[PDB]
Amino acid sequence: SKIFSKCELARKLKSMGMDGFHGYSLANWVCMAEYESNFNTQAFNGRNSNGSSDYGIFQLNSKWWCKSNSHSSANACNIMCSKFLDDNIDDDIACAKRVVKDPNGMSAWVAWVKHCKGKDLSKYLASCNL
Ligand SMILES: [Ca+2]
Repeated sequence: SKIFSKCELARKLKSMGMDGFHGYSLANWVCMAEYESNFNTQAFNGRNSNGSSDYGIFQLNSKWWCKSNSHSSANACNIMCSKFLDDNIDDDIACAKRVVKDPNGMSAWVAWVKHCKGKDLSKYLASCNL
């Protein structure tokens, strides 16, 4: 039952070199996690806009990013989706890095687009000790 708090997730992704990863700040990555999953490592959504399922803290779809069975999968991260439901987000970060490499950047995550892209996040982590 791993559920993160903003500042905890931040210190975490800040130690995985995410701050500025692909030109994206640390606040953006977190902001993304807050609205995609509410910082829940076990968050699940089985009726995505597509039709598959979104897994974990970053809600990685199973049609493009991880492998399952319900349907085929490019499984571009070469890892089973269930891994994204366990409490060590070490392997979810590695796959979220692959995602931002695609043409649409962090817009791959609709929630980040809805409540993060157009917002002023200069103080989003101000209360955090990093
Ligand atoms: Ca994991």
